[PDB]
Amino acid sequence: EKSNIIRGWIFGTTLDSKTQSLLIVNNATNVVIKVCEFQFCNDPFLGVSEFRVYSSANNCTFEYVSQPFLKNLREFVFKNIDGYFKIYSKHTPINLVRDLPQGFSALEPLVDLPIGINITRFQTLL
Amino acid sequence: QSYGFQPTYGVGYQPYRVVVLSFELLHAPATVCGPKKSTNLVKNKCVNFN
Ligand SMILES: *[C@@H]1O[C@H](CO)[C@@H](O[C@@H]2O[C@H](CO)[C@@H](O)[C@H](O)[C@H]2NC(C)=O)[C@H](O)[C@H]1NC(C)=O
Ligand SMILES: *[C@@H]1O[C@H](CO)[C@@H](O)[C@H](O)[C@H]1NC(C)=O
Ligand SMILES: *[C@@H]1O[C@H](CO)[C@@H](O)[C@H](O)[C@H]1NC(C)=O
Repeated sequence: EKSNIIRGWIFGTTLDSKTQSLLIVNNATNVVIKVCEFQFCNDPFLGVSEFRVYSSANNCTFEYVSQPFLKNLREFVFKNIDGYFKIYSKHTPINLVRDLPQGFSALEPLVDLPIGINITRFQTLL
Repeated sequence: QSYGFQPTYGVGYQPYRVVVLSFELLHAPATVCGPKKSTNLVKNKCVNFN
């Protein structure tokens, strides 16, 4: 985390107006999970104003809102099982500063979304 | 061509709004359902729970 500058994802099979594409974004209020299809750009920087991740949403099925995802490790597991998308999570402080430390902490599930779109690739937004 | 609706037409020539509902029973992660029963609670008695 350090200075954050994170939060956002873009899943899906392709990235050009074909099939659908989750956008699990965070803005300190709502982790809105929109399965609406957009057209994307190279380096969309937003917040602080300028919102240009997207161009248009055409036809979509799902929507959602919840609470946000809260020298520390932010750690997730993204899994897809027969039309159910699951996102486990954990956020733990550490004292070591080099790499992933030696220890043990299980991940406690957060959500479960019935979508039904098969996914192949993803990339992270800032 | 335009319908012309007036208060005095009889029964067969009055507006009769229609709403058609179509359901899909295909194989997918179905999400829409109906309401559920919430019968009361008992304790210390041999019962069948669901
Ligand atoms: C964080 O982003 C979400 C997603 O845009 C915002 O949620 C919207 O909130 C407004 C305010 O009532 C609603 O009218 C919209 O329907 C919501 N959804 C969308 C997609 O716009 C949320 O307001 C943002 N948080 C802050 C603090 O601005
Ligand atoms: C969305 O998908 C449907 C599925 O066939 C398609 O007919 C429609 O043109 C698409 N776009 C919109 C805006 O509905
Ligand atoms: C997703 O599934 C459909 C139908 O099963 C298939 O046509 C499509 O190629 C799949 N997407 C992949 C494999 O990325």
